[PDB]
Amino acid sequence: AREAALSKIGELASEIFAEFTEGKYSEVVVRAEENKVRLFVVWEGKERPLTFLSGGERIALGLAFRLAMSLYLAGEISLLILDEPTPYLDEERRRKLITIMERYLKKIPQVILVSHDEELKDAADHVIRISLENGSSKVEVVS
Amino acid sequence: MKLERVTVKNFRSHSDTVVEFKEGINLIIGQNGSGKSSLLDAILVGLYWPLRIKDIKKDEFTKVGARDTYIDLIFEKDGTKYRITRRFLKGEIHAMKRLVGNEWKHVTEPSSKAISAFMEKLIPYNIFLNAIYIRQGQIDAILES
Repeated sequence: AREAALSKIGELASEIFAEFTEGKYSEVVVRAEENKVRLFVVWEGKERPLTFLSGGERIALGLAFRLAMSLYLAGEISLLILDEPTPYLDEERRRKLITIMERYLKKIPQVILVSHDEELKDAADHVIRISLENGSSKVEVVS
Repeated sequence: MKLERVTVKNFRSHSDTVVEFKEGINLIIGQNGSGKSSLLDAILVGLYWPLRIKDIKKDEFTKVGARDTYIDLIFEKDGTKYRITRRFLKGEIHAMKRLVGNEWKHVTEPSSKAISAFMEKLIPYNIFLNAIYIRQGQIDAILES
């Protein structure tokens, strides 16, 4: 039954990761290394270690697996909240996130993305800025 | 599930914060220290109290700055609009209501225990953390090899 679960989560993650990578990776393989979920990717018919992924591909894989888990556990994705999905000022991950925001996240009913990155504004539908002013958080609805 | 509005008063750097969420991608930008992080903790308290989130229960040593910590959250799930309001007296007050007609009506006894039991049935905490909310570092954790 365990293997049945693993194969299913892998199938769901494979479709999303393939979309996020424009078909570069055909599959995400999910295994349980002594009850500790491990991921591998398939490229040109071979399973490869995650060290072969670029920084943008790593964020795409992590996001694909999370989205796969939402479908697996809840059967759909109505709301997605992400807190600082990329490391501070990581450029490569920024670009991939923007592409994912434009092509996939915009189709989810509601997404709440919390980030330090000003460059993500154009890819969002609504922008709210929160800043510490005179010791208190201040909300500015930008759009 | 869809969030509509969160109001946070006297929780960490939030003196009087109101955030209205809409359809689509809602980007909340700010630099560490801004209060963007604690805004998410306040939503978690709103839905899932009691849970271990610091700075919610505080002691008072002076009347200066003395104010209740207040979190009000309006959200929707499967066509019904809900509102959970929590107040922490520096004693606690908790109410969860659903909009019926033009009136907010209690879905259960206004107590932490009753509301926590109802939420575990409406949208369990594990579904929220494992399917809806991707906390900081979770993408990294998933790629551990």
